[PDB]
Amino acid sequence: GRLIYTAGGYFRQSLSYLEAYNPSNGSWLRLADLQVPRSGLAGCVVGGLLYAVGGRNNSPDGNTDSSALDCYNPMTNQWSPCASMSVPRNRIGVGVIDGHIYAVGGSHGCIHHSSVERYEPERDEWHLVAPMLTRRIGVGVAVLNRLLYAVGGFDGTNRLNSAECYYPERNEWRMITPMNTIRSGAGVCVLHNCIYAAGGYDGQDQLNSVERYDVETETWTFVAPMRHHRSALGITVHQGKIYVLGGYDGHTFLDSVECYDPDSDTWSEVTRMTSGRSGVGVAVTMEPC
Ligand SMILES: Cc1cc2oc(C)nc2c(=O)o1
Repeated sequence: GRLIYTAGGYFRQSLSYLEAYNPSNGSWLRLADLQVPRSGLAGCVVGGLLYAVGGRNNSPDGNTDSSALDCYNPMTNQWSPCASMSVPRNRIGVGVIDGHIYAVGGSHGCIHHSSVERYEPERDEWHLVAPMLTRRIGVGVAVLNRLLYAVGGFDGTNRLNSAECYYPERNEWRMITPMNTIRSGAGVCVLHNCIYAAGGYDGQDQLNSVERYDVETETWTFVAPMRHHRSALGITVHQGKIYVLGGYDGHTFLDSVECYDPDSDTWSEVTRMTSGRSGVGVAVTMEPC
């Protein structure tokens, strides 16, 4: 569609914000709050509905990992509960294939999931599928050519440079070439024939580096670094450009939104979020009403 939606996030505590940015005019619009605050969630879109998946409510009243799937209809500006996942998944990644949502990895307390499940909107049902070969929280996920990729994250002990691919017709995961950089909480998306991994945390520092995996050549190549180091950034693609939203730079919860032009191999600032935050869910769909 036409707007970049950012849902939830973290600053001091987990947030309920839903706001939409319009690249055509620079404008932000505040929309209906999530029913439950959450950070470390993912967003995605199916049939012009926006979905918020997993996360955790870090609050003064306590900390609750989320198994929730919630449905936002832009035509009505209302959130509806959808069926919950088998398990809470904080710092989750999601991918959409053929109108179905895959929920990948994430944590529940000290449990670091390798498990994966798939939601079918027409049935309002989740079903488990084959688990990843590695436990991954803070995992990045993207879809290219109807294959699902899980990239980086943290396995409970080490931050990971590894990545793997799920072949739905085989219900099977296989390792791909590892990244050149260890990354937990990177932004992962697809542009053209490449899976991009932007930023994240290597166990030491927040990263500004960006690298991309060419599915044909099976190699990762660095492109230009972002203007800001960031972990727990939101990422999405809007009209052939990658947008990265917020995150944490080791000092500040960023309001910076940056945009990547792959033809010039340059990042630039495009706007600021209305407030700095990390761990947001991001997706693109039609403008409301
Ligand atoms: C994902 C992640 C973990 C983390 O732990 C610490 C101590 N800092 C960070 C960060 O920026 O990002």
